[PDB]
Amino acid sequence: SRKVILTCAVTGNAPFNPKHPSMPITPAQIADACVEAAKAGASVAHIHVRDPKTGGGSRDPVLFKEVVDRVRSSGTDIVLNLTCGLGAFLLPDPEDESKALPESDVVPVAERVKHLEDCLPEIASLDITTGNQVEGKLEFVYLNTTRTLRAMARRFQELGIKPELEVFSPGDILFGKQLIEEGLIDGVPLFQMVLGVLWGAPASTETMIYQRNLIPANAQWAAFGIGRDQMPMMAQAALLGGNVRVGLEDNLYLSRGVFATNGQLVERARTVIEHLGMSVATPDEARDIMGLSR
Amino acid sequence: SRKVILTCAVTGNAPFNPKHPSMPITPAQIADACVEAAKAGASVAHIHVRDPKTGGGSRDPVLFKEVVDRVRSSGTDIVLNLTCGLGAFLLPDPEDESKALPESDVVPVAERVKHLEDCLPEIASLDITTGNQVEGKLEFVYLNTTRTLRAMARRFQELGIKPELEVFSPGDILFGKQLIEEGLIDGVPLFQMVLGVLWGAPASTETMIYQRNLIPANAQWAAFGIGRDQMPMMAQAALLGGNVRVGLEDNLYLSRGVFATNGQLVERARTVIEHLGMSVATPDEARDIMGLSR
Amino acid sequence: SRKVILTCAVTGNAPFNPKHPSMPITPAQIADACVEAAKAGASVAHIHVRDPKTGGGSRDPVLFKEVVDRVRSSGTDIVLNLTCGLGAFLLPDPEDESKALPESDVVPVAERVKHLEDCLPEIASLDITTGNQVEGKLEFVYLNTTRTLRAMARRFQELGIKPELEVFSPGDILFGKQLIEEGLIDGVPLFQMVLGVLWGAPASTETMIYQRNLIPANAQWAAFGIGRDQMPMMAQAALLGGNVRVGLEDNLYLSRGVFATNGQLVERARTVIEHLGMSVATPDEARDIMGLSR
Amino acid sequence: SRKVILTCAVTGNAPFNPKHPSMPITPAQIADACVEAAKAGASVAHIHVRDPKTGGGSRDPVLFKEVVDRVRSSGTDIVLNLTCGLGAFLLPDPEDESKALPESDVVPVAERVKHLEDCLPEIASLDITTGNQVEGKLEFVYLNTTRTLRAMARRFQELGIKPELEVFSPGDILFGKQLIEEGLIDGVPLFQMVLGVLWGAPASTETMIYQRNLIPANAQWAAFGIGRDQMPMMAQAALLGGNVRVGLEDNLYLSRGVFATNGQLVERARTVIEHLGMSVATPDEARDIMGLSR
Ligand code: NI
Ligand code: NI
Ligand code: NI
Ligand code: NI
Repeated sequence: SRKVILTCAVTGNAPFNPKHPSMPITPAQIADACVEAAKAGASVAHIHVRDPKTGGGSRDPVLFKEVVDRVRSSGTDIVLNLTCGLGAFLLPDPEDESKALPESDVVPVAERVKHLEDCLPEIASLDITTGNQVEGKLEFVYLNTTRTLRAMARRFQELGIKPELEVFSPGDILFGKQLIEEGLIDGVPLFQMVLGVLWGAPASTETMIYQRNLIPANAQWAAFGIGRDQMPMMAQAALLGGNVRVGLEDNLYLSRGVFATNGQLVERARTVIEHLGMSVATPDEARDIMGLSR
Repeated sequence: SRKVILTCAVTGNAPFNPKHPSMPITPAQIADACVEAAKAGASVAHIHVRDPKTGGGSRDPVLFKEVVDRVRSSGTDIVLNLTCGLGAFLLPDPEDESKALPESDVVPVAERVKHLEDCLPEIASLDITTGNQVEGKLEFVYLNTTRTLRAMARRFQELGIKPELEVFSPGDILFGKQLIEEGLIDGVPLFQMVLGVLWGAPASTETMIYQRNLIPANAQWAAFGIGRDQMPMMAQAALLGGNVRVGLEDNLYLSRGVFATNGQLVERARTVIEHLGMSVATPDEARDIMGLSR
Repeated sequence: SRKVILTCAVTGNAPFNPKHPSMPITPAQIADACVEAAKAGASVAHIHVRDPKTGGGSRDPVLFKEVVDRVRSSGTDIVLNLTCGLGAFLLPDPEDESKALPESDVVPVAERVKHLEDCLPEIASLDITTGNQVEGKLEFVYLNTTRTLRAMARRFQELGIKPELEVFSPGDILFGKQLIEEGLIDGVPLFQMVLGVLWGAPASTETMIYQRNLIPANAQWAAFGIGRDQMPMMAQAALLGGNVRVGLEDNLYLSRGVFATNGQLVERARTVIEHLGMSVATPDEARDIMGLSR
Repeated sequence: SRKVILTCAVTGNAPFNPKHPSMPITPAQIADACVEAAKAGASVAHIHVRDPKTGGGSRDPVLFKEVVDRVRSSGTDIVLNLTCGLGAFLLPDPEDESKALPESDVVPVAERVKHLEDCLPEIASLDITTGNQVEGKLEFVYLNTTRTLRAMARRFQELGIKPELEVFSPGDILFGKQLIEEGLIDGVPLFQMVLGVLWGAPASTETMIYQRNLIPANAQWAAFGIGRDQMPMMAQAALLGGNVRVGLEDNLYLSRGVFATNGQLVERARTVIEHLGMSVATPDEARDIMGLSR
């Protein structure tokens, strides 16, 4: 019985759908969601913050600090994974694509890592890719130069934070391996396949097997899907020796037309994993697997 | 005996290595190389132009026109495939990555397609990707927004030119399929996998099989590799029902320490294809396969 | 939400382990187990009979008839799948392997199909293979000549019984396809991969994907595993578009050191399928999928 | 540049087609064919003998001895691989399949290995399978019990002969691995996939990749095909890190309607291997790769 690491991505930064009656928006709600996920058996909480007003995207370090302070004082333990995918948002000017439209948010390393400096989570997410992306109807470019990624990786090492290397393609996996080569990735490397995001690798078993075989043998890997692909990709990862992820960041629905809580999503995934003869890693078990000190 | 389409990529725009004693630099040399490839059995010639002085990169429409005029008046027929990968070259300013360094060459659609308007080749190459790339020691970003790609595709349709959709990932293949969906790709779609370029999909059999299975059934596909992977990837594509590509654009060497001509590379590939029980499409046969009018 | 056909293999003919306190031995117990499986949501019951005394192997048509009569009069409906793997049991004489030891049970078609004639189930299992096999510590040869298989297939057609073509290798799948070619397989063909039996194809995702791709597009397929592989292979089949099988024939344990009932195994599989966004076919739904008349 | 081991299977025991004007029939012709293959660059010769009259199947040890004596005294070196697939030929009596028809040739270990005792080749072929087989229009059963295979393996060890473990399925590969487990396979294990024989694994890239991944990492492996699949499977094996096989045993034709010599087949394969950037192992190089003493 392998112990499967389960991460709950509690809110994300995709647009708030106010028909969802319990979407975590405020830092208190987001912390509450981490605790709820923990109590349902989650190993790790993946955390974004939202504009506490509008439910819109935010990268305010003050908000991150409040979330971490709340979870840490909750009386419930869970490994914290803070998003660091922020500040890579490029909108080329159609009149001259050499130029970034003002709504772009492409910011330097020092600013990108400010929240990490303040909060010191065990893990932070790093999207090790540049590419054409889509969020809903919104088309943009994710701009993470290998130069910037190298600098980020180095900062994480310095801060004692383990990156979760988020990959959208085999090419991305190769670059992750290059980071490792270059001495920029400490201990047990962590890779996660983002599946079914446009214009990245699709959510299929074939994709998962192919990409898995490119990942270093000494690394831990995970894979996840979005919406209706969330549960299938979770089971498929478990079956292939990977770790897993669920949460409202990736899927709002328990079933067709029925909104989920984070806890419910965790409970469902846990049930599947157990029924398949495995179990879900406690936070401390996950730390041990990942070589994180207790 | 399937007829395999063989494209010879005669020069490219990678830096000129002057130890190579017959590198095609001038339009006359480049045309001569197309003819040499044709005579050796190539179906298609993939053409770049170089600064006739320096052997450096160029996208001068005047040079393209001279090459096409020369090949067309040579007395030898071959399908022409002009590069249109040009003008997507982004070098983010390290001091502010929202800004493009002056050495960047990111130009509008109308300028990108000028040479195509003048030369009217049967085929032109379109790199349907945005990503972190490497050429030698040089790291940069290829910036081809889906917006720009849609506009390009439309221009090709208008001009009666078939795009060769160059893909570096499964995600890229998905976007190609989206173009088809959107009515932006006429007739028989053409896909080609670029393998072993950093930070794209690697040159492996597994990569080729996986990506092939994402390509539409009604499409023609090719795959190629670079350097020592050129001949292996050619054979592997032939074996899997794909078309093939060789040439000095991709590999300078016939063998270890021995420089090749384009003709020699074509001859080698042709020999392999024939020995495997297949044959190399004549230009007219390739036109028929691709649904190009004669 | 695909409707997944779930077959419960209620007892089998592997040696009775009397530590299992509810193993179905008598025809009444075996019928009871079919009904229990149905009530838990099973689409189909796969039935063997046992020597009602000893719990040993049997192919007594009288026992088969009692089971079918009981299930059919139970007030609960389920599609019946009777084993017809019987009478192919060869034990070569070590002193002269051209000769069959007396303990062998290799019998003619007419005798093999007697129970089918009497019971007229909708489905019967046909092991379309000859090979070296292992049951526990017992090594033997399964002897099903293509000649015999052709004759069997023909008898099933005549009797209006759909064969479930049990396959242990890709070669076996090819022969199934040959049967179809030869007009010996009516309507929707049914294939099932037996995984992890020695010396057949192993229980891996890779095996399942590879073999699946050899199965005709118009066919229904299933895959199952033994013991600790039962639940993983069930989930993996569901994920890949196949149908599934559980039951005490294949696995005695709910968990480590804890014996299962057939109902419990069905319930577990059903829960997984539902959690993955699918559902389990009712008997009538399964009939419709398989093109069996109601 | 990997050194690829190339075996030439010079005649086999498939029915003599007398339209082939140079088919090796007599021991002198068969030896001559081994020498011809060697001179063209073959590493190994795979040898059967034929009834010197009729060109029909034979396992006469006297004939084997003459062939080996001739090759060894030829002045040309090549590794010898004698068939030991003989004596496993079962034709079940249709009137009672428990009984072997008189035309069957199922013989004991001691007789099966007589030629090996006399000739002491470096290698001998062992078909580690029982199954339904087809040769032309002839359907039969290959009967090699795991008991017999274990005894054979042991005899080879005693005689200092390396078995080439011939596999038709993944199940067969598993049993090969069991032999290794049991201490019945010395040094470097040798596996070869027989592809496209009915009713075994087909000649596809997918088959080769799948089966390759089941083979132990420390083992040498080969794969071959029949007829029109001979050259494709050779190239595909070379590309995947396997060794290769050609010869008149497997294919009579150089091209459509044109008969080949063994030398021509070797020359063609060698040319392909070299063009792909590899080379063909000399006999001594092949010995070194296989851990055979010189
Ligand atoms: Ni996130
Ligand atoms: Ni180019
Ligand atoms: Ni059964
Ligand atoms: Ni042979």
